[PDB]
Amino acid sequence: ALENDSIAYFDGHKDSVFAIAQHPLYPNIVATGGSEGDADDAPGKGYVLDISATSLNPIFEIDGHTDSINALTFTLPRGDFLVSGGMDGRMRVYAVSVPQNGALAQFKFLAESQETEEINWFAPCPSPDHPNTIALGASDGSVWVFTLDNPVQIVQSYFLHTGPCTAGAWSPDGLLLATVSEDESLHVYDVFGVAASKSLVTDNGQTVVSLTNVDQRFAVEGGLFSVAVSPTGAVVAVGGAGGQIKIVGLPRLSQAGTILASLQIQSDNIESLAFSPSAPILAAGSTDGSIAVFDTSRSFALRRHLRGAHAEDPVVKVEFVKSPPNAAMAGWLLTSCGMDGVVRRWDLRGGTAGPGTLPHMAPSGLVKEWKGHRSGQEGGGVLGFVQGETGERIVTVGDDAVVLVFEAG
Repeated sequence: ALENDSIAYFDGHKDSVFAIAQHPLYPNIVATGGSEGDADDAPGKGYVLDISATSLNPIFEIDGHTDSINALTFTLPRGDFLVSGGMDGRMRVYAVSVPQNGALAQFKFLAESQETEEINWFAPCPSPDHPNTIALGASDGSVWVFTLDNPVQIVQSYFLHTGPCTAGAWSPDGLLLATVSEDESLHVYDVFGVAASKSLVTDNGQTVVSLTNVDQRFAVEGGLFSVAVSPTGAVVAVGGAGGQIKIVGLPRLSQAGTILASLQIQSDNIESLAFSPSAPILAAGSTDGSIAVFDTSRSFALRRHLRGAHAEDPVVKVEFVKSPPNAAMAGWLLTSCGMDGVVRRWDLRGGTAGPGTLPHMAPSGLVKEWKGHRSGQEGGGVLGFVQGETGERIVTVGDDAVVLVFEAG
């Protein structure tokens, strides 16, 4: 008799659902992908759902993965493609057509490739200058940038990390790509060569910032697991073992590699980092169950330490609502999910603020929670979510092989 706040669900996955992606123009279109079983020959499987529809029927199926789907993304700016990335290293590219008569979206397979042996993440490039460009990071530490137009061309392939590449994030202008590794390194790639023409690259010609375990003010023993770039592109934050966060300077493209701040409020891996798009704050989710919030214009002074945000289960993902219905809350509303099987939303306006960081206004500031997934101890936990522009509909993917739809309103 678990509480269940879902307004819809999808139970077509046979095992853990690792990945979710939302169409950038049509938030009702969502793709989910994961594992079909734990037997070592179990294949991967993906679905596309239309959430405008209690038990959802998919409008498309992603087949061809011989191992778990680890990553999914629609391309920016308009979702012309859908890409899936597997534990098998397979990258499958689909053309996406969304008829203007309101009929079902169509998906056509274009090509499969296998540049790496295992894909850890995708990130679409936000540059308006380079549409339909995507980056991925792999288990061999390599980072690949592709452009889709054989629709696939290679923009770059990087081999600087020596251990698994755990996360990547683009700068807002989409000219820089920051990636981190278990081997404790951070590299920020000059993907389209702009920084090099301005004489802003390191001696390896490829990055604007390269920091490794030999850099003593930087090295995070145990590795890095998360990365985020500030809305101005001025700094990158990296999160790692033992609750450590490092703030590093980026060059202005329109100084670099300096450690501007080191943070260690939390006690275990920083798995998720997010800069607020419009408030001077940085949120960090930890494996220890807490979320911490820092004031970016006050040397990252601590604003609030939300202990037990997800009890003592890992905080898996934090993400700011881009355009909440209450415009006064823009930049201050945070959504999080955890291995406790719960999704939560937080009002971050409170805490210890200071000059320039006041709003024009179990832990505090909880606005709402959504239950339905099993908890981690019962084979559940929320592995990811999307929430569109307004945060009014939340779609989750769970370790318990379920996809749930929640509503905020």
